[PDB]
Amino acid sequence: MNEASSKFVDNIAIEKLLNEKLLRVSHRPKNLFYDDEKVFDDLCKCETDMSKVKLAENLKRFEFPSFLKTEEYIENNIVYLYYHPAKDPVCNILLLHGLYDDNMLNYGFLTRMLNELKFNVFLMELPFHFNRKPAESFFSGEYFISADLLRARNAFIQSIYDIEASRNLIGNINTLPCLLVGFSMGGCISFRYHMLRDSFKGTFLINPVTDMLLLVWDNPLLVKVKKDLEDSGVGKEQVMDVFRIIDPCENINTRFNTDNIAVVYSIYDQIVGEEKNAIFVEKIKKAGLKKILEYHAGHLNILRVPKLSNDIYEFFMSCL
Repeated sequence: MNEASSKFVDNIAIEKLLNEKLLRVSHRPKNLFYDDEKVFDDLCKCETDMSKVKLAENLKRFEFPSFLKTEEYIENNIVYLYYHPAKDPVCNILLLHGLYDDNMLNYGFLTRMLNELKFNVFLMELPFHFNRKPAESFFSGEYFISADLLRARNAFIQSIYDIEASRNLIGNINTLPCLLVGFSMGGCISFRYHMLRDSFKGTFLINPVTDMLLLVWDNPLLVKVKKDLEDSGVGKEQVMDVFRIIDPCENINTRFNTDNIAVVYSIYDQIVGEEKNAIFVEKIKKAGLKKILEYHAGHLNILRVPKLSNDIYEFFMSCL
């Protein structure tokens, strides 16, 4: 892709998101009490109850209970999972989208191309997004990252339990192997799930978010979330702390498989930027990841890039 073109896509999407959405709402931090001690000890144990699954159809959608209820936000306690089956499939992909996404159709080029390479694609809705959005929320994803930091922290945690649920579900549909694929924030989430659980053949991150500690302080989409917090007397250190347990790099010294995880980043990426990527890259090398691919794209336009499907296929087929 072209440089200036890629930069333009990213920048007008930032501006639209800020102006139509993120600058029009406001949120309070509330109770910053949390215990990190046992946060994923359940995770291996959880099992999707097949009696409580539903399948809704023109286009196919599994619905099932999220293992983590949020009683306040009733619409979010169901996970939705869009089934895009391949003809003669070799593998399942579980595909997670980015933050504040509100348009499933942006993933169709990828979904299709992967479907041609003989992948089933399951696309999971992230907590507080799409049909998981609470009716009082102004837009898809608002409640996921807002100055309600405990809610943000719990939404990230929930996503991880939802991957598990989705995985367990998928295991009952067929016995094919599974890949976890995460775009942007879905990438950061998938990274964390990978460290916690060896339930996928491998994991492929696509222009992931690189650091949840600093995300709110530096990411330009989050400029008013930071302000909300600064006016509430919440400082940098508190924010970093609340996200420590959910951040991949912060926990990167744990015991996990570093051979079956591939990462793509994009050199024109305006959302993440080149500095955060260079830091992310250095830290993931120091931990022993190898499959790292530079793309000549920005953050969003990469979803329309043909090569992406092919690298995911190479990765499925590679030495792990």
